[PDB]
Amino acid sequence: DRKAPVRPTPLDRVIPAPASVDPGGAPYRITRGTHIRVDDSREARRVGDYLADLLRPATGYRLPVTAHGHGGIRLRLAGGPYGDEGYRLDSGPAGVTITARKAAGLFHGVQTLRQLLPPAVEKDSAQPGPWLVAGGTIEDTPRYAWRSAMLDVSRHFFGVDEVKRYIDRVARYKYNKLHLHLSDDQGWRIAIDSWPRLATYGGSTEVGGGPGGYYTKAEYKEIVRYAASRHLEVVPEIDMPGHTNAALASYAELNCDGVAPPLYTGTKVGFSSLCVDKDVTYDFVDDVIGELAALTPGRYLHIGGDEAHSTPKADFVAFMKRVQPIVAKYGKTVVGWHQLAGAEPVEGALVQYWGLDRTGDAEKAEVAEAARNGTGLILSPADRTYLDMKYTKDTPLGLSWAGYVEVQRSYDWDPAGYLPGAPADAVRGVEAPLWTETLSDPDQLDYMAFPRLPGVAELGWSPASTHDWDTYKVRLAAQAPYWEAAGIDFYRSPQVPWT
Ligand SMILES: CC(=O)N[C@H]1NC[C@H](CO)[C@H](O)[C@@H]1O
Ligand SMILES: [Cl-]
Ligand SMILES: [Cl-]
Ligand SMILES: [Cl-]
Repeated sequence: DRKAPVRPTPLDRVIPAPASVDPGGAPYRITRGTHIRVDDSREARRVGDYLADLLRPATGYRLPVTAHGHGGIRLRLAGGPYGDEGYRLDSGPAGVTITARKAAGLFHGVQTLRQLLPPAVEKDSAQPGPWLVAGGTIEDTPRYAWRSAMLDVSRHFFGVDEVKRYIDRVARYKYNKLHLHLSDDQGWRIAIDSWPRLATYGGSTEVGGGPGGYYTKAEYKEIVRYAASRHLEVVPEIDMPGHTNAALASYAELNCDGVAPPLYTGTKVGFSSLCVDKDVTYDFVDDVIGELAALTPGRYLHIGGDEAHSTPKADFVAFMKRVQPIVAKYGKTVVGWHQLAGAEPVEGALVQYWGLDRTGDAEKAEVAEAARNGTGLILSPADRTYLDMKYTKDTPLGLSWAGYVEVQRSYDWDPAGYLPGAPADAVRGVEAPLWTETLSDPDQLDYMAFPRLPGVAELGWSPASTHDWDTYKVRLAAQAPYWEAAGIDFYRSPQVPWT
């Protein structure tokens, strides 16, 4: 009875692990006449409609969303110790009630509810159920405010619908930020009016050659809107001064020798660089950041800064000193890979650490020092949360430069005491980046993202006290029937006792 269990799954069997789980009493059972009661507000009805849409296919039930009556499933906004993202979920014969201070909290409560329901809930056709929800109370709040997932649409382009699909994959685990790597050596993916060739030429191909693609301003706005409806703040990234071949290939003038390099379709990194000693370089950067900021309602703008190996150290520092202010000029908070820690991060900046266990102490120290100086830290170790990294030497996709990363390694660590000497209060959260040098279709993205994706979400959300591999692997194993029913391919790691 893997697909439709006789009894409801345990109230605590969800990922991320909730801050507090108090099981008790009889469960709730959704029946054909169940109504979804919401507050008389746009934001409330929005979450209600979202929930109804998730349940209607598998249940076949009408599930009307109303602001009147005493519905079996109630979403209510009220005061409480749940912050901007927390919630309380009560379940019993009298119904299921999700209470929160804001819509994001109700939304997160819904993500928990879909895991309490049986795997059959993932089907597209009416199923017998039973639609049971374990009885008891869950009180849940997040540990970190920065819980993100990154998708690389530069190495291989993924259209709006494919990005929406990935957004739905991450929404399941309460991630709240979506980092989009919009430009790199193999492609420029956002239309810039002031420099039309970036998209038309720079986005004309991708890794492996052939058609590439890019988002028009309208398409980008739609991705941001969809992400927002899934409570994901979009953090766009235009990498500089390295990983800029797509731009360089589009405009000869940006190159130090005034010659446009060919479009790049390989899989190497570190060979490209904007010309730091040219004035046009800064006009270009200002134009791009300005246009991108205009399309970004979110608070952050990622300028990259990684692997600028063709940029002399002194030029890299000079470049970052000149460009960081441009982000603030357009009203945003700058974010950069941790290499920025070596180029005097501006006040309010955040750096994304992608180092490894083996990283030299001097490098770790530079980042820890930035943290001491007030720079926020986003942790995404390449040998921990890089979803493109192979599980073992036999993984058919992905890379291996950072060694192998099985499920336990990806999960078994504590963000608070990870980077030696770094103040715990400087850690803003975590991120799970999915690079696409080796991935060209949605199914391949799933195979590399799952089952490690839920684990990184837990590190960002759950209390340190709930962290434990032996018990976590059981909660992860329980996801198998849900993913199978949902058509989500995943690596069946031998470290996990799959249900
Ligand atoms: C910050 C960063 O990660 N830069 C590069 N490092 C290796 C990756 C592959 O695992 C991608 O090539 C990525 O663009
Ligand atoms: Cl999904
Ligand atoms: Cl090459
Ligand atoms: Cl390389």
